[PDB]
Amino acid sequence: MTTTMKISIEFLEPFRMTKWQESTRRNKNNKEFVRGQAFARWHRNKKDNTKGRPYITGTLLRSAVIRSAENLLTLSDGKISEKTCCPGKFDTEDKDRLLQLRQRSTLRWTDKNPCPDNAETYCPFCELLGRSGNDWRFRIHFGNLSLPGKPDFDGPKAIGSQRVLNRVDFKSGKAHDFFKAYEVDHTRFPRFEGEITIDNKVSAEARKLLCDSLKFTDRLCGALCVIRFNLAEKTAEQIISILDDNKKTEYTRLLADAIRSLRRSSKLVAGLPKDHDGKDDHYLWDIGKVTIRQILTTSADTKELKNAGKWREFCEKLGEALYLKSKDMSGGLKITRRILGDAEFHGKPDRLEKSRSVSIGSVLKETVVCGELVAKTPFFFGAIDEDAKQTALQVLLTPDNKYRLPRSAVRGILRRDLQTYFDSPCNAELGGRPCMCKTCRIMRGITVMDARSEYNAPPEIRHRTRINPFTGTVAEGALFNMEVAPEGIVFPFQLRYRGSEDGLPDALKTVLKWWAEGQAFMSGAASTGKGRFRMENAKYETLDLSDENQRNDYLKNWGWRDEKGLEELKKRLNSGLPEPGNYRDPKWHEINVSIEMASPFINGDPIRAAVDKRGTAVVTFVKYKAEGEEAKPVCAYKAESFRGVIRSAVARIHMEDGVPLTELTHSDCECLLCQIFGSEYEAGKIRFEDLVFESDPEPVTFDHVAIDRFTGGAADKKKFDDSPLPGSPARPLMLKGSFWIRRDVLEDEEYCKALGKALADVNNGLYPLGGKSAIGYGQVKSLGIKGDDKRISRLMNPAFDETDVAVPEKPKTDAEVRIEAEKVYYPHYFVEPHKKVEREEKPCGHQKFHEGRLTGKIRCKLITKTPLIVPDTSNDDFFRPADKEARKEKDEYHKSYAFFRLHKQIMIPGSELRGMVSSVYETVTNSCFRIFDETKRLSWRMDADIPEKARIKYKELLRVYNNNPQAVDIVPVRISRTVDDRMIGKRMSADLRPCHGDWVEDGDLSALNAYPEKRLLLRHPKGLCPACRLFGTGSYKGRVRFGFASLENDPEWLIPGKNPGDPFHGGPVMLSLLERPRPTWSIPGSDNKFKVPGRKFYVHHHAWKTIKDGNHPTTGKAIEQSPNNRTVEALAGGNSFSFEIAFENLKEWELGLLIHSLQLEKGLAHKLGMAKSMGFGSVEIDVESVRLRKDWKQWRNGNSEIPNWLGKGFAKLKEWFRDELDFIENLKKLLWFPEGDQAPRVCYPMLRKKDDPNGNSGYEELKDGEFKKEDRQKKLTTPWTPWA
Amino acid sequence: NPIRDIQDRLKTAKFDNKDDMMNLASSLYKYEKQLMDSSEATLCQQGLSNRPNSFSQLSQFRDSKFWQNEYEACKNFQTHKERRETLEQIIRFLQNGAEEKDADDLLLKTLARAYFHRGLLYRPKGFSVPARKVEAMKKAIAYCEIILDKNEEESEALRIWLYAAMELRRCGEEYPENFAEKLFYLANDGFISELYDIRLFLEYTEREEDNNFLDMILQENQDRERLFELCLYKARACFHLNQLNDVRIYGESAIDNAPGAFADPFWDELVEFIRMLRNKKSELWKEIAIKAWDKCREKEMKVGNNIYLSWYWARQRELYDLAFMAQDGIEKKTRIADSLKSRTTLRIQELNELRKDAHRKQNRRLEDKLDRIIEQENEARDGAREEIPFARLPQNWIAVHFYLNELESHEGGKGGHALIYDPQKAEKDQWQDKSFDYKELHRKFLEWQENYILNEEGSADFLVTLCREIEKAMPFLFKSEVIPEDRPVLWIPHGFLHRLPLHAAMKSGNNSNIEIFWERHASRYLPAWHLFDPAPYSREESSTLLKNFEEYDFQNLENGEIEVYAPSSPKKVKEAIRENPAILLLLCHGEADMTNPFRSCLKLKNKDMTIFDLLTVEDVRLSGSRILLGACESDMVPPLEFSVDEHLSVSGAFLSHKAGEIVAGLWTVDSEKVDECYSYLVEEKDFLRNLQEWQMAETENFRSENDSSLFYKIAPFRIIGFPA
RNA sequence: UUGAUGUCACGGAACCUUUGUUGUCUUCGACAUGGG
Ligand SMILES: [Zn+2]
Ligand SMILES: [Zn+2]
Ligand SMILES: [Zn+2]
Ligand SMILES: [Zn+2]
Repeated sequence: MTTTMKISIEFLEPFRMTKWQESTRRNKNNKEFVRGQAFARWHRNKKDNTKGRPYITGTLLRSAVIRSAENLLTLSDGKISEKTCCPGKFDTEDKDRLLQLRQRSTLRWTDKNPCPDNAETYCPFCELLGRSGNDWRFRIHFGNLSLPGKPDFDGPKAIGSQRVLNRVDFKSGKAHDFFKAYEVDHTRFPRFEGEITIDNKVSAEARKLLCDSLKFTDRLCGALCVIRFNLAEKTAEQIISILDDNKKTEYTRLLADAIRSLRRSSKLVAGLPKDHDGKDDHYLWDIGKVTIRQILTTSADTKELKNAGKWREFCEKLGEALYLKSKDMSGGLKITRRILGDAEFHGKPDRLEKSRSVSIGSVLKETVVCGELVAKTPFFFGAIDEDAKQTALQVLLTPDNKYRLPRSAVRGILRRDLQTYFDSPCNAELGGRPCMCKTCRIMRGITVMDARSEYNAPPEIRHRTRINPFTGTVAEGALFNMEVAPEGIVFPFQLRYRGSEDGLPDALKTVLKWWAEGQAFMSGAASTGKGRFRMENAKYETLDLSDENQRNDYLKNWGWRDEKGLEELKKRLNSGLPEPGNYRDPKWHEINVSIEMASPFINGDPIRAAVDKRGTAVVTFVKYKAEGEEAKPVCAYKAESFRGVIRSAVARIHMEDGVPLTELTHSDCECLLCQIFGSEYEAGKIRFEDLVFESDPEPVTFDHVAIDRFTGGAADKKKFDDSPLPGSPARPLMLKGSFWIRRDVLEDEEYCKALGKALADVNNGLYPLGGKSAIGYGQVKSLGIKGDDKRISRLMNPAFDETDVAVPEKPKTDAEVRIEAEKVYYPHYFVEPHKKVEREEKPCGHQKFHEGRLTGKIRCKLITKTPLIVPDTSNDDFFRPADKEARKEKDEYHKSYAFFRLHKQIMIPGSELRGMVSSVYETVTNSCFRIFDETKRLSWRMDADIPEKARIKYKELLRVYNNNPQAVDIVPVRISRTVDDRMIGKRMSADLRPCHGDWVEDGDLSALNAYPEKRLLLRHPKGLCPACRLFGTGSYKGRVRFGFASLENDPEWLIPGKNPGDPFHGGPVMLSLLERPRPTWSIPGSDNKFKVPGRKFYVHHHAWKTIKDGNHPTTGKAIEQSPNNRTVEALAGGNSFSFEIAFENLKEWELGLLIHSLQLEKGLAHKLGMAKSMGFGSVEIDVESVRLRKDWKQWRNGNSEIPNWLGKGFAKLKEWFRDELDFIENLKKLLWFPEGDQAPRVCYPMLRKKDDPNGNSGYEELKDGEFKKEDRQKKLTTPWTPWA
Repeated sequence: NPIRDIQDRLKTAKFDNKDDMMNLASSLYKYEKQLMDSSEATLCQQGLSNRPNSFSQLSQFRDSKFWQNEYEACKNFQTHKERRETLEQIIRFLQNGAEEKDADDLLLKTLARAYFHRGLLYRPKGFSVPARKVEAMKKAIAYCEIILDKNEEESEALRIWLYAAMELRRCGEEYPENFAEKLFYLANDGFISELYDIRLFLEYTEREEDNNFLDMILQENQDRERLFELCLYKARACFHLNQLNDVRIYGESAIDNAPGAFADPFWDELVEFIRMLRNKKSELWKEIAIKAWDKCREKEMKVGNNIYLSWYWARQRELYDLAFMAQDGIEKKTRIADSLKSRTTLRIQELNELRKDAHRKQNRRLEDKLDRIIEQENEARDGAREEIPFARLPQNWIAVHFYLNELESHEGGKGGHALIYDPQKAEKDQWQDKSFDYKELHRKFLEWQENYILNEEGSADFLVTLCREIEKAMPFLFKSEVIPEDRPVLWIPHGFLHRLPLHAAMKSGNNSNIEIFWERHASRYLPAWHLFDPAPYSREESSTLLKNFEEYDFQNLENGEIEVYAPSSPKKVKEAIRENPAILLLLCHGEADMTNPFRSCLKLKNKDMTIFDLLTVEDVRLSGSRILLGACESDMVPPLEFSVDEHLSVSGAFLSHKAGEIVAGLWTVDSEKVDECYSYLVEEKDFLRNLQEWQMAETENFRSENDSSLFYKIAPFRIIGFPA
């Protein structure tokens, strides 16, 4: 007869479960089955279907109970209720019928032989083993444990999620194999229930030993335990159909990522950016004339998606759908994942292992440590879900979306840090008797708790790219993305150590001290700063389980494992960690970085630019910081980008047997980069965190516009605003942060030299930070380093200079112009180019500083010869009086601008100066027209005295009729428009068109937009002309950088200003109508002989005097306020600016013609800024010094070499054009500045003779003489030809 | 370069010819691949001429690759790193397409070869096979089975499938299913396409005795690059025909020409050939095993006169076991056993660690790490010391040589052997071969070792029990007919026997009369017989004590006629061994490195000193110096893993510098009795007798109550070396 | 839905490797219209 005991297990952590196996494979030869015996099992309800439920075997519970009983007997010296136990018996014949054999050593408490195998009076431990009693009858029986009520589920994936578990090589830092298990969350499935049944002859002492062993058992199935006695699918295909119908599926990827970004809040849908001028015509969201904007805003108002959890799920699914569609729009040439990431390896136990017995003794104590782990940087515990594929790298979350800090990762980093303390790796073999080394014995005592955050907002996405070292652009198809958890999250931390020494081992005291000091590097992606924690609020206590009174109190309370017990235990933990005896310094040093930038800064984020209300086309990266439940944004400079900059600075200046390190593949590689920065075969030894700005700056918008080289007007390019952080000489941006460097690197002088040289060149300003360095952003003024003990910064002393020779005098010009005071000239003329354009197929590569080529800086002063306008277009209502409060109703109004200022400092953007100098350099070298509206189609009025060709011409006619600003072959009306058969690109010589241009032939090139060789139809057969080689293209980074210009003196204004007490603001001048250029004037007709004339330049003259008097230049009547005029704040002549140009890998003839284009000659000047034709904008530039990089440590003065460079530039021009060099003298004759008594008028004609009180001809009369269609191009291409 | 090619394929191409179509398609593919790879070709900045015509023909082409990737990696005039890169590119370009709904055969067949060949190239990482390799072979099989499902006798897919299956067998996996069926189809295919196939027809012959193919194997032409393998295959074919004289001739010809690198599969196939002849109970295996052993003696000397290094090979131990069993002469058995001793075996991971340290010291042993040529020997697929006479032992001694034969043990026999040499007997009676079973002795050692690691002196009872197992396993140690009564014994152990106190073996006897071995004979130890090189002692008065051991004050050593340094640094250690002291005492801690013995180190005051550092010291003058060691010698040795493990330690480093004789402990020694013991030996510098006097003095205290705790303190000390 | 004299699986960090970069002057004068 028997009696029964009810049992239940309560799990405190996610427990592990093994895969189902067919009944034949459930045998000792199947490695996957044997390795899973310690886990929970899945019961298929019926063989051929996954429907089932989990369960735990009683055989597993018995094995744990026996292990507990051995431990309790050794503490009590083998006596239970003052009755004695023998060692037990653990060996059988016919070992082959056992599925598993004991690897571990059995404990001993006595030396006596065990009971005979056919006796009657067995001791209590032999009753628990079932040798007492020994169809089959059980003396104590353990049943299986099941979920209460035996519910069923359709499969394991309903219960839990399968997860990859690593094994990392200590020496390499890389994992070479892994295994998998299902993790089942305890909050969903806390309890399992079962029963134990006992025969009535079992002794009372055996019953006590059983109950104590159950209470002492603290783990099962890999978890700590206590034992007690649809819309997203519809919306996707809807959007896909809309995006296809409108023929804009090139944006599917961007839409997918931008919509997925809306997980953060439904309130973002109301804030999506609008078009310029503020209309709902944005190029993404207003596709569909319903718009995607309407589809999302109606999804947002839907009650089924008003719950934040359901909005998140909606966005995730819709993003996945759009992404899975988006791939088909491209060739799909490669799989992006890399090779054999599939090596599942299961440890094999050794059947042949030898039996052993060990004493351990009665001394046994348990130390509890409690605290928190606080994320000091973003962190990444990688867990990919194969059912989600939009993100390449994904982070581990609980089923209810709280962030998780796994048990498995905490153990893995303890074992790593213990091997670091002892400075001795383990060969971490699987199987066989336990490893007896000093680290493994500590880990065998340790216990840690799986933990989760309370914070549960969705992760951030960070995008990453790869740079093509030769071209300086992104590599083809290199974009990839990653999820990260925010910094500031707090996890509960609890560790327990059970062992024989008093308190913790000294190695563990030290490792916990490293964690408390802030060096708990715990997550993946460490090389880019992820996963650094500090252990905080630590408290500890030791329990003496050898004491019978404390042991029984420990058993009574289940060791205070559950939450009720734990709060009672935390009342009597001592504060602070114990100090170690043999303290050892940690393996990583913190190096502190300080960077100063006197220029704007941008580190772009395209997805944010799409979602953000601000609407500018490029915006800075911002990162979110968790504090409590809130997430707050911060502007930062990414760890990834900063790592990339420093890595390339080292790479470009080192070699591996004559090959630059930028040119290697770095696979199976052991070079200097791989030794420091790591490889795909080993971890790196330097870790970069994010840098952040102090004083909390705010973005500012800058607008830009491309200028057509023919017409001089805007080129209607795709809008390209940016929103950098503002910095200037009076208000530098201060970047601060740290990177961590391993101790064995600082101890190596060969690595300190490599880093020292690279950081020296960053400090020299050769490596700007972020984007748009071409126009003056990201200029580093200094880089400071602390914490190296001067082992790195000893190489970073400033290079200073070599010599103090002065710059030569610029030559006097030989240009001449015969002005006649009675005559009138035209405001602009065209330079007609030479027929030959010198092109090269393969430019200079960016991957190293080439020998025989120059790298350095030019410093310049700019001086105004004529009043200058450079407007601050951020506010076009500047001069409205304050008393006219808040007049704004979408009326239209007279616009008014201030001069450009940044932090209240008067400046000129570098984008202006680059374009101004580029235009002259393009002309001096006879380059192509870099900017040109080659797909424009001209038209003319008819004189009063079907093929798809006819359709495109007619629809051109229809639009020009509709969009006429002056309104009150197939033709709809008897006298009408004539539309050109050809694009305007066909009216220009094919060698003068842009090297990388638009498609201008017949047939739609969009047929090929999925295939990569399309780009070859758009490129010239012979390569890049000189200007595109120097200033660059969208496929090739340029070699010159232009900085902002700063005013030197206190301002001198054109008009004295409204407040006499303030010298820093000027008064308004009101301008005449600035109006569109007209190519129909200079290309007079449809005839093929009318080709494009040349490059427009505006002449120098003093009509600005008439305008400050308030009179119109042509007809001297007063200028009148209207919504078509502008008012502006203008600087006077005599103001002086300074600015700097950086250059890299130039030839001597390139630098010669660049200095020539800046400097020109005495008697010549440039045109800068607004209102050129009205006289404004004349400036002169003088070179102040040239400084050259010899190497990383030596810079030298280049002033003495300028005469040589100029000579070689002119020699190059003679080599190309062989004195057929007229286009230069025509240029210089338009750059000529009038001298002394000379005063050309200069102005446009009036529309009619009688409209002009001066009586000059006017256009209607001028077209009938001296500017007839046959003569007009010759007039306009001859500088200073008079029209009256 | 590539853009110009595309232009040519458009000047001359019409698509009613498939050669024009193919040559155009190839040019576009090679263009677009290196656009992804970011080569220098990305600086080619030009475009296509004749824009409207080029647009027309390209759009026609797209309105209307395995052929390329087949061609790459046919070139193999390049290193193993370069082979690895090209194979991986083939995989990551073709893996994307082979998973299509119905992929082409040549796409599948090319990718299968890339996975197979890439699998061969994986560098080992431990005692197990790398998991990446086994996965790669299973991937290769998977793609072949797509081709073989649609065509049951595609010869190339069949041969790739079989090649991968054989490698799985080499890795220790089981054969796949249908292995016999696929091998039968190969026997129906019926011809040797490459020499790499002949092993399949031999597998078929062995499984089915269908001898028809053996004539082809013998008839094959000899003008081949890897003839040593061909002779082994001819030898196997010639065995199945029962032509045993030519089996002998081909077998010896194969071994004589054998490759120098164990990574070549020849060495594994040779051992299986020997083991196959044995299990068929031929007599040829004995001769071939002995010849193979004689060839396997290939090694490196490190600095230090007596220390050697070798690369790891998994079946070397099996070959030496076979050669030992083949040889009948006891004197020649000893030379086989002696060949294993005092030699480290490292993997290509740790060989690189030594290469770095040699570089750090700017030492030309760095060039001896051309042994990493072994990495370029993985692929057969391409088809690419003085012997010390035993007569030098002085006649008043006895020498005992141990060998532990694991194969003979696991086959159930008595695999432990003690080869005893007596120099006084007639020339045919000098050698005895006494055999014993060490399984229970090994278990009792591991049982002591764990109790020692957890409790130190608490393990004394397990030590006492272990010392009785030495006698129970070796009763002949207490027989006068094997070890005559008075003569000193020289021990040359093997494996875990190095860890045992052989000099302290206990005979139980009558319950009142326990007897210990050191009461009968004096003892000395040598790691191996080839270290035997006697010399006189140093002719100096200097005695030096180097200490970094703050736990204790050696009041009897430090207050005497000694040059005492209480703290010490590696520079002082280096300096002292350049003065050739009469006696040198070194009392400090040390730590082991389980993975790489040479990186085990001594703990000096501010800087650790490795075994590598100690061996490589320049200008050392230490010949004939007597040396005594503290805890470092015991602590620089890891816990044992296998019965035949042997681990280098500081005692072996000093002996490489020709030190006279060395006193050290087998386990951690009590400082208070180090203080007494070493003082006595310093005062009376005849170590061999004075250590026995000390042990026989203390054994009187042991006999009073048989305290194991006292036996634990006096047993560990032993003498290593053999001076004149 | 376990099988019993033998389960160190708290025996195993999803780890390692990749600059959102590149190219663009916030510029500016000749018409409009259909008849007869
Ligand atoms: Zn019992
Ligand atoms: Zn270990
Ligand atoms: Zn490298
Ligand atoms: Zn160009």
